[PDB]
Amino acid sequence: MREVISIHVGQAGIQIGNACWELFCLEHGIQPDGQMPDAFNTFFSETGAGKHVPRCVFLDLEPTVVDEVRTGTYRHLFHPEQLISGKEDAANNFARGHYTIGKEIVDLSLDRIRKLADNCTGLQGFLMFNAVGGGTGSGLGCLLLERLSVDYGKKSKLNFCSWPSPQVSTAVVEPYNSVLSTHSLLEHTDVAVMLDNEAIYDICRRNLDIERPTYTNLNRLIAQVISSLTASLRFDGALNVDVTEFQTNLVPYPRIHFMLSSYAPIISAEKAYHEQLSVAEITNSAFEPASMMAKCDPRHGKYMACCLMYRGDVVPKDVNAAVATIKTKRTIQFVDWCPTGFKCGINYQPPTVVPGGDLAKVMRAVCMISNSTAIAEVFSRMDHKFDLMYAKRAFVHWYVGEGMEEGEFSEAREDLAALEKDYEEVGI
Amino acid sequence: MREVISIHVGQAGIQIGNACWELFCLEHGIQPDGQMPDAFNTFFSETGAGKHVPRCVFLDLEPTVVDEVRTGTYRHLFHPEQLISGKEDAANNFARGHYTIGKEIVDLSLDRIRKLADNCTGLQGFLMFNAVGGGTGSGLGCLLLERLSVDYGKKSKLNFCSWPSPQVSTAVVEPYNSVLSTHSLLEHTDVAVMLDNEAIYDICRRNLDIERPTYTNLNRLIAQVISSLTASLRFDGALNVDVTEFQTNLVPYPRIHFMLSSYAPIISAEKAYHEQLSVAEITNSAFEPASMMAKCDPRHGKYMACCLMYRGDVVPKDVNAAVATIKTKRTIQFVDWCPTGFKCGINYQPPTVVPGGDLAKVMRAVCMISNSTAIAEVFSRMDHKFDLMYAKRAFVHWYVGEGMEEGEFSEAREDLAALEKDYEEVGI
Amino acid sequence: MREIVHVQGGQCGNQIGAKFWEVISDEHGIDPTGTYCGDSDLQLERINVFYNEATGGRFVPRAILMDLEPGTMDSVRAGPFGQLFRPDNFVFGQTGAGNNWAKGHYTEGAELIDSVLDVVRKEAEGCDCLQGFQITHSLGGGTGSGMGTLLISKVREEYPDRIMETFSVFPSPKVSDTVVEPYNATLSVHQLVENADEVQVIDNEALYDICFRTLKLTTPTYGDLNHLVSAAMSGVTCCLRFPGQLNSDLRKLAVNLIPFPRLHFFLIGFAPLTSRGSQQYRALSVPELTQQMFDAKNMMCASDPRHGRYLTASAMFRGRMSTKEVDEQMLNVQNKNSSYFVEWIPNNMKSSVCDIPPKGLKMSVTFVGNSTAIQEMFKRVSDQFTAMFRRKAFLHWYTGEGMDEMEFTEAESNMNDLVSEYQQYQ
Amino acid sequence: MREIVHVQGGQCGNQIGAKFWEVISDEHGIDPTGTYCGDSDLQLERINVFYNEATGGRFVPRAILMDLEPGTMDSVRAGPFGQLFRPDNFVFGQTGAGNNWAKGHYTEGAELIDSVLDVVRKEAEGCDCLQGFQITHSLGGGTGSGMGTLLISKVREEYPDRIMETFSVFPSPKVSDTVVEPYNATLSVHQLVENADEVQVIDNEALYDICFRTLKLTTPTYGDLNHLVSAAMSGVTCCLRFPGQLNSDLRKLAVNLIPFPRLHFFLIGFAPLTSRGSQQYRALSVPELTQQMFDAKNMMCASDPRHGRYLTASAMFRGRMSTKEVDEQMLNVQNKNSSYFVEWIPNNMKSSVCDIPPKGLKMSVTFVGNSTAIQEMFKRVSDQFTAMFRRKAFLHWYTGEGMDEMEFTEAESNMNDLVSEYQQYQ
Amino acid sequence: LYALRDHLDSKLVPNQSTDHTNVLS
Ligand SMILES: Nc1nc2c(ncn2[C@@H]2O[C@H](COP(=O)(O)OP(=O)(O)OP(=O)(O)O)[C@@H](O)[C@H]2O)c(=O)[nH]1
Ligand SMILES: Nc1nc2c(ncn2[C@@H]2O[C@H](COP(=O)(O)OP(=O)(O)OP(=O)(O)O)[C@@H](O)[C@H]2O)c(=O)[nH]1
Ligand SMILES: Nc1nc2c(ncn2[C@@H]2O[C@H](COP(=O)(O)OP(=O)(O)O)[C@@H](O)[C@H]2O)c(=O)[nH]1
Ligand SMILES: Nc1nc2c(ncn2[C@@H]2O[C@H](COP(=O)(O)OP(=O)(O)O)[C@@H](O)[C@H]2O)c(=O)[nH]1
Ligand SMILES: [Mg+2]
Ligand SMILES: [Mg+2]
Repeated sequence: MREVISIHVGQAGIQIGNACWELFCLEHGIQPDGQMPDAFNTFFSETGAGKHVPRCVFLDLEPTVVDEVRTGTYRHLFHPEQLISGKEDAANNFARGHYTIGKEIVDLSLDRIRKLADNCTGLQGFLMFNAVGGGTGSGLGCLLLERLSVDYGKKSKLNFCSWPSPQVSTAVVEPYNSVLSTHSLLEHTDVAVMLDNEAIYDICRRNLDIERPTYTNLNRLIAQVISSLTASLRFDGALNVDVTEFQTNLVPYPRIHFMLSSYAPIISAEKAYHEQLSVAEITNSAFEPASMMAKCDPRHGKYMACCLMYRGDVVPKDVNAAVATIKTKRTIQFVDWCPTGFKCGINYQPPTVVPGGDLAKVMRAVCMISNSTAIAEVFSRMDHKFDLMYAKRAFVHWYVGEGMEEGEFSEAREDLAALEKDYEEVGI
Repeated sequence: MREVISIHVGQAGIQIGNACWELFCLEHGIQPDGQMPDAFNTFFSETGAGKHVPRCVFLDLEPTVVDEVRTGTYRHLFHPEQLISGKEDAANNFARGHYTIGKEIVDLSLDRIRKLADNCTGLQGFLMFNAVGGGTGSGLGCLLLERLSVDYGKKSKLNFCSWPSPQVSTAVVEPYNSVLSTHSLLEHTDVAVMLDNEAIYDICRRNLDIERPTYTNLNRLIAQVISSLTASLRFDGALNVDVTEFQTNLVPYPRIHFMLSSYAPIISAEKAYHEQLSVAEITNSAFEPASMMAKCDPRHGKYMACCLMYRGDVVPKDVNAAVATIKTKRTIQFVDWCPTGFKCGINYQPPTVVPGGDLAKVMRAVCMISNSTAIAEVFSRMDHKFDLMYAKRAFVHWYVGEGMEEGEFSEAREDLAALEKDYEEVGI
Repeated sequence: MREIVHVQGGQCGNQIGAKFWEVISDEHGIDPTGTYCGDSDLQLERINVFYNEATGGRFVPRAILMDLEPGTMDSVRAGPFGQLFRPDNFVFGQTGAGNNWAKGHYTEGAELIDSVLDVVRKEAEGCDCLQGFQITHSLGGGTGSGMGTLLISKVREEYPDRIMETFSVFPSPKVSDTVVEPYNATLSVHQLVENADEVQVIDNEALYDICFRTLKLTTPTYGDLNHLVSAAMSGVTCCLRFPGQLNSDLRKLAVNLIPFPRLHFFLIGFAPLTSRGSQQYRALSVPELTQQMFDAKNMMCASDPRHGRYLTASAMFRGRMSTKEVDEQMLNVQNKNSSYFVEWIPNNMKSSVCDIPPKGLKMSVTFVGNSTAIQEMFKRVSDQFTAMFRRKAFLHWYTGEGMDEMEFTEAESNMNDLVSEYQQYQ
Repeated sequence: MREIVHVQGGQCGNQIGAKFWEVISDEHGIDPTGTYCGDSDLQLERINVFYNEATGGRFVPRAILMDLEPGTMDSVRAGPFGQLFRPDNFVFGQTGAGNNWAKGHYTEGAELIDSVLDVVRKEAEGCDCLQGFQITHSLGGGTGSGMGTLLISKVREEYPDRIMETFSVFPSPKVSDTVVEPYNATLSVHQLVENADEVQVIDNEALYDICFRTLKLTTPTYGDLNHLVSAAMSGVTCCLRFPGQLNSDLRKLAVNLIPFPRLHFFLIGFAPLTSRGSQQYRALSVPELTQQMFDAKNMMCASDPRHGRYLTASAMFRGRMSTKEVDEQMLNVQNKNSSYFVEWIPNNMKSSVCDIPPKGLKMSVTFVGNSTAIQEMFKRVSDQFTAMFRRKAFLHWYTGEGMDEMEFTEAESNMNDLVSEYQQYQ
Repeated sequence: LYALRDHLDSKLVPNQSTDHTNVLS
């Protein structure tokens, strides 16, 4: 009667997937076989005799990431029929992940999620998980989103996409993939969150005093954000902010639905010994201009509407005190046509930490999702990264060679330019 | 509640704070882990179930001492982000510490003292321990006063400066650093005292009767005089005055904020045996011209304002009797425009003794801060040493090519010289 | 006899009214299992005002839990005194009005308004002659301010002559959640002024001022926060359920507090309120209680009384106390604060005495005041409103559900007219 | 009845009320736990003068202990008998005005003054008609001399017709702490001379002078100096609460000691003050105690009265006495010491015998003498001011925070006309 | 259901629920 269907498409979509489900499994107390030794009904079903199957679907046209979890440790945790392994990769092509080999796999995906949707009536939304800088994570995610808009047109879609970073790239045609994707992403996503990779990297530096890890805590840090956002659905709370209100509470216009995110505290055992973690400073560190997961300096950006989920032993009274000091301090500018812009949702359950992980046990934590006009500078350096690649038609030869028509890139550039001028007229 | 934050610029400043914080650990009875087995709230915050962390920041550019604090026994006493270290030395350059290799570390230390200050309301001020002749202690010292004064414009500052000493200097270019430091020290600090090294060296040579101590033996004396100065903020006393009263009782003009200091008694185990340390005895000894901590004879000067802190089993009558006998004495000369030049604060809790140090257990003690016109010759010899060095460009070429133009040297000349004319016009 | 039917709506309302039944049941002597203990006829002679006999010897409250989020009454069931309500008075919600006045009033405002009106009639005509309708709700929430307001419309159009009142909380001046506050408040205040006999105003952080200064509390809770609003909620009707030297009625208050039919907003206070440092050395006497109704720090509403004049004030005393220095204590506070009272009404203050003190105490009073201090809150939500219309934001997801631009404009033509008739009377 | 509302300002004021309330509570037979013991009618016959009933049988002092630093009344509360006061009457400052007149009076203390004004009229208006206000403070520090006379200034306007009883502790000549002594003292005394009906001058080393020379105290602390003045407050207000052969009150002193309104500064002696070596050797009668009263060695003002003429004199006799010898024993001191009295007032006297003494003693006296001996104290705080002021001493804080050069010049004009008037009457 | 946000710091009467100096004698 109350659930959310999660879709994880793309190579980074699977890796952010199994980090989220390893966190949710130990959070619910359920096991990698499915059974414990009514909060589970928002992310899992019943598999008959007391077992539980996740409400997920994994999608990737290239098989070595799908069979990796089919052979790994969560073999019989997942139902083995939504682990939709394809045949061959899209190879950093939006065009190949949307036109050539997508049509033979979205028939299997929409038929599976049709059965996933009808297991309970009262579905709340979708959890898209993809990387937009690549080919099959962006292309097949866009193809699957378009079918979701025309079939389930009244349901929210919560996109969690890994937007490419200003420096850390590890591809070439990210300006070609991200500019082409974000037009059809704009009118088909109800609510979306940006995640630039190197923003997690620098907060791993200053907050976690680790020099260089691998992708495993790239994904565990994000998975704690997903856990805290949907903990209002899952666990009982003092003031619950569900998805069906969070969609309609932060989004001021039908087109500005791209938001940043931050999480505090992300603190190791090095310095959990040294400072108290109370709301009067966790909110300050969450609003600290180098702590978000997008690397979008909001000092020249301009805040519009913010969402805070306090999880743990949190009273609303020191929440009100801590948000009042945010309002009174000058370094955070809220827009002149929105004086109050704040959410205070309270959950009783403190956040859980993965065993053997780099996080530390904290009493309380705030999850931030905020809409700001700062994000115009994120998409404007995509404009500068793309306009001189397209200036004399680099890499377009095989984008059109599969059967795509020249000139749709330029009207997509009209859509990005329409998005930049929209962000300017919002802040003015 | 109320708190005061210490900042430690320079190797000399951090080693002064090293004996300071081990002394405060004894005073409040906390172990070097911070956990006790509410008078400590002005120096220590809270952490977890019983830990306390000092409100101090250890700021150098050299890592050989800051990392050595982290490696040593007092590791987890300090929060690891409060000890900020740089990359390479200023190397006795006011140019390096203020312009070139300072810009990457002032912004980091400003963040740490920001997060250390907003934890509670009721701050009195800052206690900056620094030297003068060193490149880091003058360079980062200048920029830290420049940034803290413009945003914390109503909060007091306590620049405890280790000024260069007359006979020994153990540096070559240190008269250059001293005149440049006072170019910006006058307009940015609220209370500053001079603690010359060989004045303290003379103190421990004929009071301790030890002839080859080390740096730690002097830093214990500076720790004792800071602890006796701020004991009113911590322990209850019959007559208690603290940082606000210093800023309004000892600096009658806005530009005279240079004071001396002394202590009484400074006695060893054998010298505690053979006298009772009466209040009148420890006031005459503190007022001895050889007992001052700046090689600054008040015999050929006039006292301007005076302040004494009696600590221990002091009674309010003989504080008046010792002051009365000082008034009757002709050797101590006052100033004509201040008939009532005496301030004091009495406290009950006696100064503790470090087990294995060099002090002795005393029933009572006297701290001293006294403003007088006797610092005129202290800075007039810094004038004379700077004259024959700045005749024909001694070491000027590496200050002028590495960050400042030629002319800041001349500007520092009339800034210190106008302090000499200020000292002359007050007495006459 | 005469029975008040209680409607309880919103997440804020279902926690406020839960503490209301937690404080009325234990002062009337009813255990959470439904039985009685207390061996007093005063607690039993009028128990039908709020309860109903279940032919099992237990009393089931005449309360209607109603909400579109299914977790709020889930916590009511799990909480203490959570086995009093009949499950048949419960009406649930699954789609959820998500902090949204528009979808809580029309879209899911239809399939539940037929059922919550079914449950209210067979709790209404099942008695002999009902009396009134108390409604606890919020003007800051979506389903507490939209879905409960459609219930206000449907109750009156069936029952046009019975009294009814709303103990409604309001959006916050200083620290505000549920960012469409003026949208939810002002689209509801039109229906409050034309379709409600009394509306009593509660501010959340004005209650924070109660626990900070007059209570010396470090970290209180919603249990206490709803407890000090349920003390005055008890006090407005305890004189109905109990005898007294000068008894009183909700309609007794109504006739001689509301001057003119469109202004009926009230300023609710409660006395005494003590700390550990305010209970031992404090005299509990009526001249000591006189200053606590007329204390801005002892006020549950943000409106500062010193920035206005009381049109008509009233007090509901309880306890073993003489009725006269009710009234010369109300006379000298009128004479010293003559400039704090309106001049063209002689003897503004109303007095009434109930002969049952609050349980565990010796004396209390519940203050109700029609005052021209209330325009402070009515103008800050007014110009917080006007900043959300000169650039059209946050309401396109109202127009998508039917709430087009027409009704928003006269929602302000009646709101500034409401405060203009307020200020033209001073 | 007649009631005194007590206000304590500064660290000196809170400590001097942390000894006066003890010596007046055991005079009333009150435990630290507020319960009476002593089975006497006379102690409870006037207890409403300094206490208020708490509807529990326990009596709370009508005091307001107040300054800008929390360490002063935390030590009062932790100390014995300091629990009797309300935390409601305690008002807290956290930043503190440190030895500063200007920011005590204008910037910092005015932030706190609107809340301590609330608690002073609650103790004032709570009775039918007050006798007066008793404010004890010192003229040396910042919060007790700067904002201490701010509340002296403002209670003049709302309550003009009632008496203004003040104790002030003036700066010490030879050994003075708190370096800015005359800037605090002279800038306070002008507000203290047109807003206070009578002021009593207490000096610190004159309290010491009684300790070393007449009490023979080897170890006097602040508590030993505090008893000497606490006996002075107890005697001057004894006849309000306790009967006698001849009544006396605060206005009784005022109309007989002030002939001209600009001069109301009083000397205080207290008798008997015995060194305990000779306590068992000293006879206790009126003709031996009157010359202990009229004595320079028993003066808690450090002015020799032999350097001036008594303008008017009075004596609050106390104890089981003979009320003939109440008055020819001061007839003797007038017709022998003829030069020590003014000439154009014949019969300079007022005896005021009060029947009940302090406990144990059969005789006691507080002495109020309006004399030109205080000329030496006003001149001495004048030239200590002007020697500093001629060279701009310690002043840039005072000017920078809401004052200017002009205000200090009339501070010395109404300081200097006090000396000029006393030479007119010399 | 972990009713900590309703955890009473008050009692049946309204109020609330239950949570040096060297004196110079
Ligand atoms: N969050 C997260 N992002 C990743 C990870 N690995 C790669 N990325 C980002 O994803 C972008 C490219 O997408 P891919 O990870 O290759 O996945 P894809 O979009 O489906 O492309 P394919 O390799 O064809 O499957 C790169 O630019 C990386 O920045 C990861 O482990 N976690
Ligand atoms: N009293 C005292 N003085 C010290 C101590 N250490 C160094 N000094 C003084 O400092 C001077 C040497 O310069 P430093 O202060 O060490 O230089 P710095 O502040 O570290 O600046 P850099 O050397 O560039 O890093 C000497 O003349 C000493 O008198 C100390 O531990 N105690
Ligand atoms: N006094 C009180 N106020 C509450 C309570 N719960 C929520 N609120 C207030 O109501 C506002 C949110 O309303 P909400 O509960 O979401 O209404 P809903 O949309 O009907 O669920 C917040 O600003 C809170 O200040 C409560 O239990 N007591
Ligand atoms: N009688 C008395 N005088 C005191 C006491 N403490 C300090 N003094 C005197 O008052 C002066 C300090 O005044 P202070 O209490 O600090 O004034 P404040 O700063 O305004 O509170 C000193 O010069 C002392 O001589 C005390 O406990 N009793
Ligand atoms: Mg891949
Ligand atoms: Mg160095």
